[PDB]
Amino acid sequence: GMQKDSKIYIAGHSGLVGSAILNELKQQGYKNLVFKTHFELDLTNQKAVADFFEREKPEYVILAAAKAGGILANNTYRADFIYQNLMIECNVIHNAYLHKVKKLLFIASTTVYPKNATLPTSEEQMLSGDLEYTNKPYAIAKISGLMLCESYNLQYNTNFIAITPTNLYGNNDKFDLEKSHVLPGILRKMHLAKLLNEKRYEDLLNDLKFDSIEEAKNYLKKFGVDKDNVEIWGSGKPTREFLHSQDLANACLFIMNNIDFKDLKSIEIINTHLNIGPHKNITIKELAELIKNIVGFKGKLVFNLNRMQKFTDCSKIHSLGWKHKIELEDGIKMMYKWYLKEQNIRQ
Amino acid sequence: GMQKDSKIYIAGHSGLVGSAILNELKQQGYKNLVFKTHFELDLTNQKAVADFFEREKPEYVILAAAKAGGILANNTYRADFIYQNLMIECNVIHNAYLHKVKKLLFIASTTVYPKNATLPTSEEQMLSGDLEYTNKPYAIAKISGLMLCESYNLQYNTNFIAITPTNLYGNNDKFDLEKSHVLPGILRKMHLAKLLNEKRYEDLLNDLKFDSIEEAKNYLKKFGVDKDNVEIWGSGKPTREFLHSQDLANACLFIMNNIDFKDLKSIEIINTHLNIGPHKNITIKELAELIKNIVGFKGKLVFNLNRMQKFTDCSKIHSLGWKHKIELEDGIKMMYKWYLKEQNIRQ
Repeated sequence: GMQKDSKIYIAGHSGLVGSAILNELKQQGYKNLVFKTHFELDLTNQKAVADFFEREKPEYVILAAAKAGGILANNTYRADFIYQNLMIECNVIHNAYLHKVKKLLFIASTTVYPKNATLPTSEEQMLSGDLEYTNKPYAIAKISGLMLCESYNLQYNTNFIAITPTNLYGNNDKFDLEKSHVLPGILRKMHLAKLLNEKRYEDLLNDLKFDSIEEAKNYLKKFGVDKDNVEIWGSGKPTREFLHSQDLANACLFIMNNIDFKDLKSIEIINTHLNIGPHKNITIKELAELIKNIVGFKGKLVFNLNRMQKFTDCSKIHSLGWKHKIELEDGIKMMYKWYLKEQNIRQ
Repeated sequence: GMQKDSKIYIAGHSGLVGSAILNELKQQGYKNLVFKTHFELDLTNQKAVADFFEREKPEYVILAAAKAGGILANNTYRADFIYQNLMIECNVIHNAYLHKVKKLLFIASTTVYPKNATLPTSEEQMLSGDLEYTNKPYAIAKISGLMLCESYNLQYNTNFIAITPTNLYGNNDKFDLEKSHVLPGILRKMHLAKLLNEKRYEDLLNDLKFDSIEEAKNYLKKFGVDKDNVEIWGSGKPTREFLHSQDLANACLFIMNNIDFKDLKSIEIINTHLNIGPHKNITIKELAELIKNIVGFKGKLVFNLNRMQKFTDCSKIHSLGWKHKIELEDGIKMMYKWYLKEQNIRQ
């Protein structure tokens, strides 16, 4: 296991992942922590990474740094998304072998899996079919990162662990109704409909930063919200899944302390990465119901037939002694409570 | 097109591929050629590649350099085979964009295709299923190289062409009966059986570097050869395919001069690489017959039931105006004639 005084380099420490991880390292008593901003350490620069590892000699590495973005960025910056990730991956993973790092964790995602994979999707389904177009270059870079870890382990007996977490959520989500994910977007829509339904107009104005009630009402029509109704686009049959960032961070710690390459072999050794997730999925419609209940919205949900399936199999991490602890309803209450506190609105 | 005085950097110029290409560049009148040995330019070294491109400013790049080896090396050196190729690929492809290279060609292989792909295997079958274990890390590195080329083209309007040639053969094959491919191995076995069958013992001794006839005969039993018989292992039902290195080199030239990224697009742009091959496959048994006839062995072929399918679709390169010119029987006669000249044995 890692000692409390072990020197642990966390690369990509500022993202949602890196942050959650730094926090959990602090929670568990780890003091001897190193990390650098981009401004301070270009991880695509071979010489800079080698000079960092020379000067610092980290015992443990957690590689959460990636060039990542939304659907649009992935589809625009296709060269940057494959080249930078390939370079970050190769420089950090190679130098760690060279500098005799005791254990490395590489954080990828379920982006590595085929778009039409069968559910539930075990690690054994990697490469069994083609990838989604829009993130194809990032996804290949991540598959390469997996293969780097497994390759170094098989050739050089390193202990480089790769994980593929599912879709994440936290209290650090964005509730911008223009740019936000399905969960925080429905949560805020549902809250706004409650405010209209209960005629809590001070809260409504404050939430939206409007100063005319009538303009607030007009504006919420764009999102399918009025005082009796919240509109969800589609039938609500697509599934999603959610892993809370604190559960991801806990599983990172558990892996570093309790799961080594030897636990993940079985004579052709493949798919020695680990899915991390709740081993559970949910329909948009069910999700919308849960959020309706948590928010306490009393009006109607409408699924408008004018306009994907996901289930990551986490059996293997379960058989190695880790299960997520935050169930979806609890994670959504916690998010809503942070949200209300930041909007200065009461339940 | 490339001008005769255009500066053309050929990376990996000493391998079977690089060599064939340098030769064909000479044949077509290209004088202004640059290339470096490893000893002179470590292509995994980011700074060295950037300093090379700074000092030389090549107009055209042909990237044939790879860490490659046989079945054993691929399965031993798994980390070196993914890491070095990823690094060679990223450094050369990125620097070429940075240094405004006019056109780049990246040479991969049919290693990118699924092990159970349906025949004939078009470029559209890339990633439709899992890869062979033994070369999995090299193959992922090559898929990454494809995605690098296509990504730079889509994001930055570069003209980086990737090709996936099928299995190669030439006059530079090895006829070591211990380590050789199916084609040169059967050709030499068949020749040795002819020599025994026709009692051409001076030739037989000379071919094997033996000096006892009886020891020569004992030794050829290890390979399934006597004066009446040549043994082929298996039923002879597996298929192979063959592209002559000179045809590959010609197609490289044709691509550089006549096929640009815009010819290879059709709104989700994928699989803009090009298969290169004869658009033809052959069974081991048929191959053995052809070689028997060419050699003029008069005895029997025996397929010993004590102990794979391949067909690369080259429609797309055909529809762009290039077809291989060396049919298998001609390529095998040429190899045999070089072989006999190097062994100083007559037909």
